[PDB]
Amino acid sequence: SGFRKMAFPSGKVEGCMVQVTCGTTTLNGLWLDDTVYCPRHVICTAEDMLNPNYEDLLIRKSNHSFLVQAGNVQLRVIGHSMQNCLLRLKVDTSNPKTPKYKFVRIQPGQTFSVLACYNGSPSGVYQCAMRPNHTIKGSALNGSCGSVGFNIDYDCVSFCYMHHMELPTGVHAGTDLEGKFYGPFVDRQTAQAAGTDTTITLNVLAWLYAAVINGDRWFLNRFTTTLNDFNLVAMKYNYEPLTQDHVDILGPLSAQTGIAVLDMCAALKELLQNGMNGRTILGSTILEDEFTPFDVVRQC
Amino acid sequence: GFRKMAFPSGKVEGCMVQVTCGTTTLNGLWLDDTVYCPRHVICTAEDMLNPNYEDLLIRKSNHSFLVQAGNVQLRVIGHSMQNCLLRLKVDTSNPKTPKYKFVRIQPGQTFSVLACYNGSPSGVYQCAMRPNHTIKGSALNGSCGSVGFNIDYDCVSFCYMHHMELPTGVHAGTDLEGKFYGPFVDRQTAQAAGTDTTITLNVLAWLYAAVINGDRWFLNRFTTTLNDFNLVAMKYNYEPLTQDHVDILGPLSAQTGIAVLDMCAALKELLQNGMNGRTILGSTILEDEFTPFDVVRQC
Repeated sequence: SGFRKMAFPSGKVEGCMVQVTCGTTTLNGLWLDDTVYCPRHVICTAEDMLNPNYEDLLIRKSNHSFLVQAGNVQLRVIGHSMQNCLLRLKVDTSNPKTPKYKFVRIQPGQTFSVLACYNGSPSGVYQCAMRPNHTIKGSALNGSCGSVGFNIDYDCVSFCYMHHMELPTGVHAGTDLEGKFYGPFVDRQTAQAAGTDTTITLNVLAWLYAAVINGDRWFLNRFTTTLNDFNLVAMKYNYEPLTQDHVDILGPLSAQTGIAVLDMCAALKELLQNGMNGRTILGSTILEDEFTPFDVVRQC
Repeated sequence: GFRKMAFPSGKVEGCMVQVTCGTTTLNGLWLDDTVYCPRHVICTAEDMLNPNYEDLLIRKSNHSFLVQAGNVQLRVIGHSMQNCLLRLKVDTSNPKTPKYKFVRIQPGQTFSVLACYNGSPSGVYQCAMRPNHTIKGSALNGSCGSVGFNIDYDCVSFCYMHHMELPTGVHAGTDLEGKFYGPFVDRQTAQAAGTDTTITLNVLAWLYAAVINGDRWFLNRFTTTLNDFNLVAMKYNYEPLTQDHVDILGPLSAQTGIAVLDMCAALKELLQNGMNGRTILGSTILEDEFTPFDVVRQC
């Protein structure tokens, strides 16, 4: 493609990955300073996940009930507390590879990088968006419990995600770095359904501007639509409503190109009605919605 | 699986430097005491029309190149030229040098690229070497000197460095030896590129990936020959499937329980009739940037 969906360089996070073992269960952990962050469902067995009373089970454990390991180096755990759906493990050694960090809660439609980690060891990095239905798309390895989502601003890593659950159909449900879930999910193996997932209009529009800056112009027209007219057609083709709050955000990209939001909205309208019809936008034959206006400006 | 993910770039990030010569500044690969970069930095905008690298380099001293790692600027104490690359010896061995190898990959194979803007690592993505020996992208999707690599345990296998942006929007590069992929040359001119076919081998691997993940609505009871398949493939711009290709998918074929040639008859139908608006692994369009090796790695 002419526009690559780029993850952040995973270096500053690679050095923060460990494995957390409790009984037979083993998953990834985030080692920052003298604390290891991991999903709380680690203390549960395959049987315990059916209906887990965590406080009831966690009390049956002690510091030594936890195998934390950074590569070959073994970490002595000297305390444990529970914060929502996270396990907070206090360790005897502080992490010398700790980057300048922050904990954030991203909005649906916002993007980040996920470092998929296989039993403490990192395996790969990809870029994604928090879908409107509060889920992350994925597979067997895409989200291995404890694998984290992050943005890197200059030298500051802002952790926003942690994989916790895999839904029925390769859909991943997780938590922020406070243990608070994203959307209406819970950490227990029962029947969980995803909501009506929609296409993030704001990001698609940004991508069309990204398109324009790279010379691609064939989709642009003379017609000019109203905001209300657009939302009608948007909802028809399963697109997220465009709010007035959204058009303010496209301002910078609009200025950059001299193409008003609504005029670009009359272009998207025709693209929804008619499609590419043999043609391409930035190498793609489909309309990408995983590029936030921030990502575009940053990468252009 | 679903996501086209790249290898973690931590080991590679610490190998990136910038190299300034004259008015140009690009990305460079710092391994041990050497630095590798596109030899064309020494050229001006005009020089690139008909460059003479021998003549241009001869009146360049060691001072002409300015190499800095993050902030700490390296002193360049020697400059040779290997093919289309610049080999600048610096006064220091990279303290962050990983176990590494140089390799030259076949067209249709995959690797991670670390895009960089003047030494600073920007982003990371996964891509495949197109059959016409190119890589698609924008301006920042691989600013020159950016490196392509794979990771096998302790070792980093470097395979690509960006050199040229072509008219069409595609990119040409070399192996970390200095030899271009395809019929491309490091001078600013028109460049006849080969037809960009669809990687049959990769589409098939990706269809096996779907089966493994419980996505099998595109299977049929129909059959085909390798010969009958390619006449449909050639028509829809898919490059011919070879016996060699059929052998590589053997392991996947066992595992999945579906024979290679049947999976071709499964593909044959999807190429002819479209997808009816359905999804294979959440995708509406067939993917071809996943090798058989990639599929097995991510399961």
